[PDB]
Amino acid sequence: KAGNWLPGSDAPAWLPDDLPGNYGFDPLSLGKEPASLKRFTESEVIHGRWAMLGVAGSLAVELLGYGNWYDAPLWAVNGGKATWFGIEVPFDLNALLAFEFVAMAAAEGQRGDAGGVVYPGGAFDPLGFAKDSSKSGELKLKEIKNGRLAMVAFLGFVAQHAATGKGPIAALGEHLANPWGANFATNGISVPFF
Amino acid sequence: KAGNWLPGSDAPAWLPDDLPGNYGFDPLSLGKEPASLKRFTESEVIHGRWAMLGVAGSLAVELLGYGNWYDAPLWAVNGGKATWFGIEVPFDLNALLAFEFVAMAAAEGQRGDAGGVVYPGGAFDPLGFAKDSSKSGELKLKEIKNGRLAMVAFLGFVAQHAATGKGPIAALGEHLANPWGANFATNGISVPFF
Amino acid sequence: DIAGLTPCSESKAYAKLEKKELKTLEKRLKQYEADSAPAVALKATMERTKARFANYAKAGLLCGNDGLPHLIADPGLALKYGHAGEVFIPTFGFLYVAGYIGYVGRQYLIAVKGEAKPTDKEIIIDVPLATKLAWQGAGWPLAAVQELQRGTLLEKEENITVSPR
Amino acid sequence: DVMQAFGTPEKQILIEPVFAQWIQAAHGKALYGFDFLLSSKTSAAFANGQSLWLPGWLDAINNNQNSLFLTIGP
Amino acid sequence: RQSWLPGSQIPAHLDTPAAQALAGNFGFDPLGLGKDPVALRWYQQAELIHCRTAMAGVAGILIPGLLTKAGALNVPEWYDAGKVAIENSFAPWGSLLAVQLFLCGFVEAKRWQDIRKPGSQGEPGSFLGFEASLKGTSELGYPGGPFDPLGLSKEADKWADWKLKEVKNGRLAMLAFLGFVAQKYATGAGPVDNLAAHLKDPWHVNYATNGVSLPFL
Amino acid sequence: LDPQIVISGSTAAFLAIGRFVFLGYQRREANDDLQKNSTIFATNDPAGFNIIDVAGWGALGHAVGFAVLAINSLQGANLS
Amino acid sequence: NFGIGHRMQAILEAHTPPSGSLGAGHKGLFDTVNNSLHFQLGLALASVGTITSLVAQHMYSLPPYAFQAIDFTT
Ligand code: CHL
Ligand code: CLA
Ligand SMILES: CC(/C=C/C=C(C)/C=C/[C@@]12O[C@]1(C)C[C@@H](O)CC2(C)C)=C\C=C\C=C(C)\C=C\C=C(C)\C=C\[C@@]12O[C@]1(C)C[C@@H](O)CC2(C)C
Ligand SMILES: CC(/C=C/C=C(C)/C=C/[C@@]12O[C@]1(C)C[C@@H](O)CC2(C)C)=C\C=C\C=C(C)\C=C\C=C(C)\C=C\[C@@]12O[C@]1(C)C[C@@H](O)CC2(C)C
Ligand SMILES: CC1=C(/C=C/C(C)=C/C=C/C(C)=C/C=C/C=C(C)/C=C/C=C(C)/C=C/C2=C(C)CCCC2(C)C)C(C)(C)CCC1
Ligand SMILES: CC1=C(/C=C/C(C)=C/C=C/C(C)=C/C=C/C=C(C)/C=C/C=C(C)/C=C/C2=C(C)CCCC2(C)C)C(C)(C)CCC1
Ligand SMILES: CCCCCCCCCCCCO[C@H]1O[C@H](CO)[C@@H](O[C@H]2O[C@H](CO)[C@@H](O)[C@H](O)[C@H]2O)[C@H](O)[C@H]1O
Repeated sequence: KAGNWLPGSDAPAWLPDDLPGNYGFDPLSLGKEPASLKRFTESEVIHGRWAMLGVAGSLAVELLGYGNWYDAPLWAVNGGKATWFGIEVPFDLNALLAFEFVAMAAAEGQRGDAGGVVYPGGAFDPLGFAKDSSKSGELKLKEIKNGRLAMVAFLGFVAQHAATGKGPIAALGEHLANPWGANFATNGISVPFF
Repeated sequence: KAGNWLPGSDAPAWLPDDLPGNYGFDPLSLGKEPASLKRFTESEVIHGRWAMLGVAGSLAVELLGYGNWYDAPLWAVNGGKATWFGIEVPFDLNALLAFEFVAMAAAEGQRGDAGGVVYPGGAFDPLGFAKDSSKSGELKLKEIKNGRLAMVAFLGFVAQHAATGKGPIAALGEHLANPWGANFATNGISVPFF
Repeated sequence: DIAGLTPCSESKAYAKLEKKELKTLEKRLKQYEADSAPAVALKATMERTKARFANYAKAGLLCGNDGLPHLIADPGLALKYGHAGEVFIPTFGFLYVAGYIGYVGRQYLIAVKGEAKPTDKEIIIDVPLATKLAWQGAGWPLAAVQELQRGTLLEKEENITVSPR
Repeated sequence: DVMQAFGTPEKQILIEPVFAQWIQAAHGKALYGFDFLLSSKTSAAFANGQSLWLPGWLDAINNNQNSLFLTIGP
Repeated sequence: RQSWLPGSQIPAHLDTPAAQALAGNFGFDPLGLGKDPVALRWYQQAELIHCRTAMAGVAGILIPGLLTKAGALNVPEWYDAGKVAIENSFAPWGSLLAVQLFLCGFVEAKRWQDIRKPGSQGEPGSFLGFEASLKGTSELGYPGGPFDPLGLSKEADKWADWKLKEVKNGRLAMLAFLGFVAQKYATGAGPVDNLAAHLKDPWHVNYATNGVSLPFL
Repeated sequence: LDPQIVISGSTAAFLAIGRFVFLGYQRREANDDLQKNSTIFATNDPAGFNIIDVAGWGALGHAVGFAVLAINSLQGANLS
Repeated sequence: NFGIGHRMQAILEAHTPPSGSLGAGHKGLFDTVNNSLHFQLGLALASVGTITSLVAQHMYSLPPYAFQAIDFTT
């Protein structure tokens, strides 16, 4: 058990102790049925892995000076052209949709057939970090914890942008400049009567 | 069984469990008579197969840039000349009717004598995908589901054209431009009181 | 407008009809004195006449070439052009009252068929029982549906007498 | 009759035969203003027959001096 | 035995153990609408849905109205909000309503099928693993599960009291909305305006003097 | 349209389908002295196609053939 | 006598809805109609009787004879 989400509470019986990232958090009892929990366990890791790529990508674009995550696709609607690290990409929106749909369908179709294989290893573990079973326990916990953090972080990007309209790096700079005058309570939307 | 169309309901007893595409959907109990169901089973596949070709033909013409499905036969009424992929076809309307009636009568007459056979195989399955007949259950489900979707799509083409008068691809572009301002609820036709 | 009709408020024949009706009363009013009872009665009729023509025009009735209001019965036309109060709304007013009467009578008939002498309760009304059923008939549309859904509204064919065929 | 007897013809119940007038409009009678099918010059039915028989039929049905689909009312 | 009318004869169909287990049973059914046990079960569901919708609706009229009077917010009258909102909206009301019917129709259908076969929406495989949470509880109209995030229903010693409070406030909210509709036509002002006008001069500003409710007087 | 090719073509088409396509279907569906089939119209045709069938399918061909000629003749007509 | 065409009895026996909504359907009606002169006369009168009304309704509105419309008495 990683820990307890609510000190003084009792962990649900249906959450296995060995399950990585198990803090006994299921107030709605969504994972009570074993079949439902099996699907949700895979879905959480898949969400976390995408969020980690999504958050890392969102920060890299703005840190390197190519804009924020929100304005990246505007070229496809304003008649512009795609760029990657500044170099033009000849493809257009229609071509991108077709290639992405085919590429993802083939890749996600293969994963779907495997039947909920969260940790395949092999070709996906070239360096063999998770080759050993004993060490894999801690690494799985680190993956799910960083993954849960990334999911929350991306929700922060989306919520913060809607309220303020700025990028995640710009928001961090604004908060650091005037911490007490730039926060969620002063954006005029998060807290109503102000 | 493919599934349940109305979660929590009971499948009608007259729909056998091994019938392809059996979601237990028969609220009017049209298939209650075993002899009627046998004809319906054959007819559904035939309608689906024609609809799959019809929808593909309707979409292919407009995507490639030869008008929409509705305007295809206008040449036979305005004194024009038939074209196919931009290649003029020497035949005129009266000649076309003769070829189609004779050909379809021969082919459909042959199928009728077969006695309600829906999966001929043999000459009609040159690559032998369903030759095994063991894994054919999955393929038959895919055929019926794609066929049902094609039938619904084609009715969508006819209904949408009768309401807005645009081609299916043109209508899709109209919806994407203004999803909330261009839909069935804004035709002025589908819902009179909107 | 609908079916070639015109609004009564815009109809020359409709306006002319009101003048003739008032003119007929005015002629009779000449032979009576100002304070006499016949004069008061005639003027009261005149006020009612003017109100009537004012109200029908206000309600938006369509008038024919004759200048008389014409009703619209198709629900679509009535609801599209604001004539629902002519036939459509009155339709459901009647069916509520008519079913009320029918449902209350049916309840009384069924109630007294369990008595020792059912026919005596049909010529000498059980007024206390009849009165109770009358008040409870306001919910007949709900009660009737429940019997229809429960299969108790209708009797089974095996219990109904028929002639040889 | 009672409304007529009491000298109030405006209080009588006069229900327009809209269902029948609608059918007459469908046949090309332009009096009622429904304007669809043969009463609508932009309909396919009006256009397709415009070279065979509609000119003669439409001339006859819109003449109120004959018996071809007489005007109807309450 | 609490009754809506002390000393009246409680209907027999409301004195059964099943009927007395319903929340808010005060023996009130003069029309005998719930005499059939199957119908009473359906009408109990209808009352809960009306109660909960009326409570949300009345709170969406009264709280914004009171804050608007206090100046905290600036919200139009409940009977004018639809027009004001649609002018500044991203969709026409027709497309907005159509989407609402699709979304409401889906959840209402699932609730409908649960009334007919309680617990049937937990059919394995029907929903993408979520059907386990759609079985509801042993009582119809109290789904719990994801619908009760704080788990207040799990407290057995407080369960009967929670249900009575819901139905009591729900019945009050329904009459409040009917009051809003009637007062809009009678006075042509907002609900809080009506309250202020009554408090200013209670003995001369009420329904007996609005010129509509009592025409004979 | 030339009448000979249209009428001959339609007649040929309807005789072919009646002999090669629908002959079997027709036979299955098909299967005081003035009411008896006294004369059996025997034929030497391998498939049983006899004179009565020739008259039937031939009649349909002629009827359909003239319909094509009549409909086409309207195009380009005056006062009609 | 030429081995082609329909047998009327065959047609009637075939038209029986599969669901049993019309029971045995039209079984036995060939003999019933064919053996009853009163069934035949009833059908003939009903058909001719309706046709006579059609003649009345169409001849006044679509007069086939020259100068018929102006002869009001006729
Ligand atoms: C379903 C709804 C319902 C209905 C229609 C009734 C109807 C009735 N109840 Mg019943 N009750 C109902 C629910 C309930 N009742 C009760 C408990 C009681 C009791 C204890 C009694 C009744 C009684 C009565 C009758 C009163 C007759 C009358 O003219 O009163 C006239 C009405 C009034 C005087 C009230 C008017 C209030 C006014 C509209 C509001 C004014 C508020 C202002 C702030 C005042 C201004 C300030 C002041 C200082 C000037 C009446 C038939 C009485 C009776 O006769 O029983 C035999 C009775 O004793 N009911 C409960 C709790 C269990 C109910 C719960 O739902
Ligand atoms: C008793 C039979 C009867 C008849 C002969 C008519 C005839 C008519 N109705 Mg009415 N109608 C009836 C009963 C009838 N209705 C009933 C019982 C209802 C309540 C359910 C309605 C509800 C209704 C509506 C909502 C509308 C009509 C309309 C119409 C007119 C045009 C549509 C049409 O083709 O209708 C022929 C009738 C039928 C084939 C029978 C079924 C008709 C359904 C119920 C309504 C069809 C509406 C149609 C799709 C609207 C198209 C667009 C419109 C602008 C033309 C036409 C004069 C339309 C109109 O002109 O409104 C101003 C219209 O919008 N009717
Ligand atoms: C927040 C989130 C999920 C949160 C879930 C929560 C709290 C659930 C809580 C509970 O259920 C439990 C556990 C148990 C129950 O008993 C109780 C509740 C309370 C019900 C998921 C985020 C999930 C977030 C994900 C997957 C984000 C993916 C982002 C990607 C791929 C972004 C890509 C791009 O950003 C780039 C890189 C560059 C841009 O230019 C373009 C785009 C395309 C935008
Ligand atoms: C659901 C409901 C109200 C819902 C309101 C909503 C959603 C409002 C939404 C909005 O306002 C907002 C928030 C903001 C606005 O800008 C826009 C709108 C959209 C307007 C009221 C029900 C209101 C329901 C009412 C009033 C029902 C009353 C029933 C009674 C009295 C029945 C009595 C009896 O039946 C018994 C019990 C027993 C029998 O024996 C005898 C009799 C007498 C028959
Ligand atoms: C022997 C032989 C052969 C040949 C054959 C032939 C060549 C045949 C022919 C046949 C024919 C060639 C036939 C025909 C027939 C016809 C008919 C039968 C017709 C009919 C008609 C009608 C009936 C008409 C009518 C009408 C009129 C009169 C008017 C107008 C309208 C109408 C059109 C309707 C072969 C080689 C193949 C094979 C081997 C053997
Ligand atoms: C008793 C009896 C009898 C008798 C009977 C009778 C006498 C009957 C009659 C009946 C009748 C007398 C009927 C009628 C009917 C009719 C109908 C059914 C009609 C229809 C129509 C239609 C359908 C139309 C349509 C249309 C129109 C409207 C317009 C346009 C065109 C068209 C065509 C589309 C008998 C002998 C059998 C025997 C047994 C017993
Ligand atoms: C725009 C789209 C137009 C579509 C037009 C369709 C026209 C259909 C005309 C069908 C005429 C009858 O033709 C059809 O009859 C029978 C089916 O009914 C078939 O024949 C078969 O039918 C019986 C009943 O199902 C079977 O038991 C037998 O094997 C056999 O007699 C014929 O081989 C076929 O040709």
